[PDB]
Amino acid sequence: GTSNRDWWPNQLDLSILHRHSSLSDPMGKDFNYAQAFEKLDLAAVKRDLHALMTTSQDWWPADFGHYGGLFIRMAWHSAGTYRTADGRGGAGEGQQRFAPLNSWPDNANLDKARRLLFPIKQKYGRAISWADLLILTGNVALESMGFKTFGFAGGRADTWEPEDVYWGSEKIWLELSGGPNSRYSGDRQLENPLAAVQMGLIYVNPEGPDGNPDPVAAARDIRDTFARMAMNDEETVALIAGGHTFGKTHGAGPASNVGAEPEAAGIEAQGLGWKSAYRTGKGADAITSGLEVTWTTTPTQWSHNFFENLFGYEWELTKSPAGAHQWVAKGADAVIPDAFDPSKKHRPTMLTTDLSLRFDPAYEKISRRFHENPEQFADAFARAWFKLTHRDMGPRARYLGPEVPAEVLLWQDPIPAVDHPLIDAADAAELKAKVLASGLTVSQLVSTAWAAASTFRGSDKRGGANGARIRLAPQKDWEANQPEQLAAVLETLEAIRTAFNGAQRGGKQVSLADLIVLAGCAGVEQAAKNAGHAVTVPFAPGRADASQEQTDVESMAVLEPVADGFRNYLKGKYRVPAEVLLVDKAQLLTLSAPEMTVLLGGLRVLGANVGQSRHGVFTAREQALTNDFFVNLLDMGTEWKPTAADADVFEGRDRATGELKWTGTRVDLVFGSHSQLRALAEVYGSADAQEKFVRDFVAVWNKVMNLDRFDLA
Amino acid sequence: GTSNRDWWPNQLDLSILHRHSSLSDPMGKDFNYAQAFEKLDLAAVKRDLHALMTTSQDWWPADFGHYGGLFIRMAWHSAGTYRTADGRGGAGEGQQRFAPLNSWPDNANLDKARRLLFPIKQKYGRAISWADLLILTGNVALESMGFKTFGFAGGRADTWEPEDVYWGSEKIWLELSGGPNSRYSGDRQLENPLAAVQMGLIYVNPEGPDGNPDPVAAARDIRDTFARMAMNDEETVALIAGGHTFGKTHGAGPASNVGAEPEAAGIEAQGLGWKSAYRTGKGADAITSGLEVTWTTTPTQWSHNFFENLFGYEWELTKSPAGAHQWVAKGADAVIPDAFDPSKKHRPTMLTTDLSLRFDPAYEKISRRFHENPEQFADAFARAWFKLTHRDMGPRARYLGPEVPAEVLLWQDPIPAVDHPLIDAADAAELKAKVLASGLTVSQLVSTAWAAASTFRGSDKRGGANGARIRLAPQKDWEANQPEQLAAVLETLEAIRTAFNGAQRGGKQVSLADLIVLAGCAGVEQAAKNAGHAVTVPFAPGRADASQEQTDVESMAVLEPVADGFRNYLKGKYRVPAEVLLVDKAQLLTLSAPEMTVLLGGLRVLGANVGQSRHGVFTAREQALTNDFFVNLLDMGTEWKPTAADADVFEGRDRATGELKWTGTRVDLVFGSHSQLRALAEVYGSADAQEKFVRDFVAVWNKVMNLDRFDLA
Ligand code: HEM
Ligand code: HEM
Ligand code: NA
Ligand code: NA
Repeated sequence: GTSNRDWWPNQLDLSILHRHSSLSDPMGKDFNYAQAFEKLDLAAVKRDLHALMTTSQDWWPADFGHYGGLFIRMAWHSAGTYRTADGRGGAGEGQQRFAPLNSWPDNANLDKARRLLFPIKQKYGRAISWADLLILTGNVALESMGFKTFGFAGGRADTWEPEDVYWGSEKIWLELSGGPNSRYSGDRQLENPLAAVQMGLIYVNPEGPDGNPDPVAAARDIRDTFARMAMNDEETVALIAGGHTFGKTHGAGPASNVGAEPEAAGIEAQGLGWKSAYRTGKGADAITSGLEVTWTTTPTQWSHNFFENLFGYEWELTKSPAGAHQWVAKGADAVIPDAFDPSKKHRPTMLTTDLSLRFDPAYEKISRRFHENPEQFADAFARAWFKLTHRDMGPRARYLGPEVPAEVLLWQDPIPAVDHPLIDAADAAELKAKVLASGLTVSQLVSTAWAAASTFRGSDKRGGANGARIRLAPQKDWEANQPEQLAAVLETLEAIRTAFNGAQRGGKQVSLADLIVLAGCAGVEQAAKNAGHAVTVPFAPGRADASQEQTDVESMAVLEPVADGFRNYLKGKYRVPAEVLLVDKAQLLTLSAPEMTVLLGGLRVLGANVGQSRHGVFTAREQALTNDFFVNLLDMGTEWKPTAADADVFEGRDRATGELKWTGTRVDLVFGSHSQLRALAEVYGSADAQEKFVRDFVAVWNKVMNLDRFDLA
Repeated sequence: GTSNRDWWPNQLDLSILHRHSSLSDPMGKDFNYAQAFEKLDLAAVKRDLHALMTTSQDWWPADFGHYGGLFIRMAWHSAGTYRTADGRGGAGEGQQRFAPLNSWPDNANLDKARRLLFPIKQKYGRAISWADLLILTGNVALESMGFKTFGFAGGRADTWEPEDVYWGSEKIWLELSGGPNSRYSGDRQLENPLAAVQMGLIYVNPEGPDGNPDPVAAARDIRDTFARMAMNDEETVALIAGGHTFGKTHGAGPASNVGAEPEAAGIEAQGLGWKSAYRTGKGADAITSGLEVTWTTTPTQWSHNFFENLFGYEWELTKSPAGAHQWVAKGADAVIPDAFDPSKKHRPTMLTTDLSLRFDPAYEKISRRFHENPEQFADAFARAWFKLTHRDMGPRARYLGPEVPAEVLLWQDPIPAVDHPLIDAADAAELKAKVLASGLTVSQLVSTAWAAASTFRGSDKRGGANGARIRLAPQKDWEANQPEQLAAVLETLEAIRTAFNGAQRGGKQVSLADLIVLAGCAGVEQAAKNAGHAVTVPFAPGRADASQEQTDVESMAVLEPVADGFRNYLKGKYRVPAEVLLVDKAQLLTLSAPEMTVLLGGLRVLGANVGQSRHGVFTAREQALTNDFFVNLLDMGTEWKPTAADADVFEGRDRATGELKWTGTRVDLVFGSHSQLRALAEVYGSADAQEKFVRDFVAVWNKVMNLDRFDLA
């Protein structure tokens, strides 16, 4: 059947904003996963997992009699999709069980790993999410094999449909770079927001870049892709060597024996895929990646044998039985055990990317340190494994259960505890009036609270107004935040704060994070008052202020808005049209299309634009909260054309006289062009809509102000 | 960006079931359009529409100074997409304002028509939907030009995204027949459920079939497409001649002058399209279809001139200025007015399809009668226009406002009014006990109520259990309904009913329609008891019994389920896979994916399959309401394979011994294969889910039993 996407493949896609409806969710609307998990007997789940590790099923026999390696790979691929550029991917939604990730070639045979866990999932039911279970199973694998983990937090609620993620534009799985849809340009520059080298890989190609078995060149791709997943050199070497202490790869025969991936398989396969025609199709005959490497002499026990082998042999380029490039130890004895036959042993083997840890000069230094000091290795791996598996979970207030590590880590963007009474409703009213009497304008108040709260992204639950990080580096100097104006507003608010807190007894005080949001609330109330409407904007205290020393400046860079349609801002010239970037930002904000539309229309007439641009400011009563944006955009008396100077700026002229009335960008005019957005604009631009517009605007403002408030969850 | 659809283009699409969520809807979840409409000053709206008719706008000047013909076309296109095969399309959701219909070639320049209406839409706001407005505007056009309409009902709630409809498989707009995705096969057989001859047409090609200007062959296409929109010969001739009493076509220059359709136009076009480079682009220079025909000597006044011209001249084949085939009256004088120049007149002209009304022998007779008896023409057209514009609105209980016609019409599937006391809860308990004491089984009770209720479709709100039409022709003889079993159940229920009604005082009685539903309820209650659960099923009385003479047998044929996955039924071999048909049916039933899943699982264990088929009956306790379907489907101890006899039937055998345990169809096994469906099955097949399964099943059972209960709305 031909679809709208077929006919108009470049039109903007609003359905990304309408996922995750209560319709698609089988749980009740009252289901609260955290409440279910907090009653789970986590110790009993772990005992069942521990038993499973050595309880081989004949339809996918356990290598060495132990599933630990397979489950550690499963948990590392679950977390491994994560990109710091947008926070999308990672383990936090259990997305490995849905398309497309369930069928990526790098996830081959993890369908078998997830199937092994269904009996446990079935026993415990809604009290443990798939998303938590995947991670927990990798921790229990590690523990079962003698490795002491750093801890574990539950709280990843399950999802029920695939996430909308840009994974690249290639139309061929595993396409080598340089094709018509190349994700590389320039001197091997990977396009943002991607974090893998080929479509359907986790990070890099285990043979080498585009299959070229050079460990030095492979190291460049390892470093780049791992940096794009928020991991530095130490963390990288710890993770790779740590993982490859366990288990083996599977390449016993030619890959042409392996059938359809799960989404393409027949119905009788009941959710599994890569059925193999080679010998038994499993166990000793398994084919997953096509490589056939076993790294250590004890694949089912933690050791420091990865580095002993890496450094204690010289390495020779060879081929697996599937034809893939891999390496074998020169002159070595057969000291590695076979996975099924106790009478067979094998020579040490390595992947090209393993040898990167010895041949790249910066990795070599760390690998050597870890080789000489395996206690340092164990500690770095444990910390990195925790970070890997929790990086998308958001603030530590979301972490559940009895194994949460107490140590506060800088990557968590930590918020200090609140240890004093909070302001009440009367205090909030007094502080709003003080803010308004200071002479700060609606535009200043709204702009500053917008800037603070709108760093949030639901993809990894980073950002938001909690922390008052807007006053710190690097946020205070981001161009979108209008540094000189921001500094003047923050100075006035800090004076208000000092005076209020100095007057209290009993230790009550207000944080600057709370006052920034409260001040934005006073601005919106004042704009409504300027329009003739008395409203109260809701406000919930309890935010705290983080220090510079608790803020990783380099990690914060990815939260910089380089495109923020809500402030009609674009930092420079992109390939993707600005309206597509607006929709992307609304998705990260967790907004629907109606929420996006109301919010943008109001912000324009409040004076939220960066630099006080007139683009889209379709009103003659700026700083009054009215539906004027919609009424004027919809006025057929105005004709619009692109300017000669700039095809992305439009002039609106009176159709009859030619007089200039307005200017706008693509982000403004999309609301009058897109057939779904225009239909929303019509509702708010109708003669009966002023009350509705104000109410809906206040509701979406308060939603944005509270996005990171998992302390009130 | 590559999407799951790109990778796996034949996968099933569940997002059709989660459309129309409260997320995409700008109105609050409590908004009730019926209540808004009932307060609308409909008389004021009509006055504004009357004024608009002759208020010409310079950007799309009114032909003959009067927009009436353009608006009649606009309303007839809004209604004209309707297909009786599935009830999809029609005017009832205002879908002409969204993709793809806003940009269909046959809808060219109706974007102008809808834009002219925005000021009225703006003024009245939420109190009149677009969908009602398009139809009311067509009514007012007719009345303004001297034609008295049969009536009008409001109540068509607006929708906020495109409907998921199969419009065909062609990838080229307007593709002629016989291509790689031909909608025709055999002797000009149109594929169900399509009701138009080419992609992006309303019904037929105005030049003739595939552009061949043969009026006799065109008549065959007219008759077939109109029948597939629920219109017979009389209604068809009345509609065509009636419409073509007004206005004109537009084909002033070559079609190569017309630019992009609205969904392809640039952002500056602000929602309009088909911008023309021919002369002024508009008015006298307009190009819409490419034809240039004006039918009558008074295009802005109702007249009997259509048939005078059709019969009073002989016709010669000619070309419009765009090169399209049309007809001109041989030897006629220049009697037709020009739309813009008072000094110009034109000869009478006709479309091929107009000439069909004279040259097809069965139409000719009707046309002549209308020519000779113009009052019969006026009456037929009035009634057909009402039917055209209301055929998708459902039961008369949904009709709102002060212009609703009192006359009850056969195509409304009318239900008699209830004029007696209804049964109360004590009566309901006594009747359930009687049903259970009669010896009717769970399987019999559930199957019969399912058969009665599940004819409903939300596309045109036809069908459902109200009316007890399951006892009448043709429902009582449908193969899916198991005619011999149905007859035995109905005979026992009618004897129960006769005995209850014969014992009452006052006028209290129970309809058979209510008793069928009630008896189904007692079945479900008994099945829960068989499983150890104490469950009360909600029941609402008030259904009435329709007569045979109130049940048009030919119109009822389209509700026949030829595929019903809920009863594992397929009437024959189709090209579309059965699991796609299941999803299609769930959409017509208004079900979400979780509802479809829970419903199907329960029906299988209750014995609702046609012919007592064992396929999907994954339980050892049939007629007990348990989650066994899910627990057994998910058991990895069973391996599944297609049979040699039949690739659509699957055997599930013990993995270790090979012993046969179950058989299933595609509909059954999709729940274990599709990655989304399997995620829902896992919830219900978990150890903690039995009570949830029961309660969710009772909820969705009750939902289906009430689909058509617009008397309680
Ligand atoms: C440069 C990064 C990496 C590359 C290129 C890579 C490559 C691979 C490949 C090709 C396999 C074989 C799949 C199969 O044929 O069964 C695999 C196995 C595995 N990897 Fe990695 N890997 C990477 C990093 C990691 C990380 C970070 C960890 C975990 C901390 C991990 C843990 C494992 C384990 C445990 C296995 C064994 C699976 C089994 O026993 O079934 N690897 N690796
Ligand atoms: C065989 C069925 C029909 C065919 C092929 C058809 C074809 C068309 C065509 C090609 C146009 C010209 C579009 C343009 O260039 O502006 C048109 C105009 C129109 N049709 Fe039809 N028609 C059909 C039935 C109907 C019916 C059922 C109605 C209404 C009851 C209707 C009412 C009109 C009106 C009022 C116009 C004039 C528009 C104007 O004045 O702007 N027609 N028809
Ligand atoms: Na994420
Ligand atoms: Na419909």
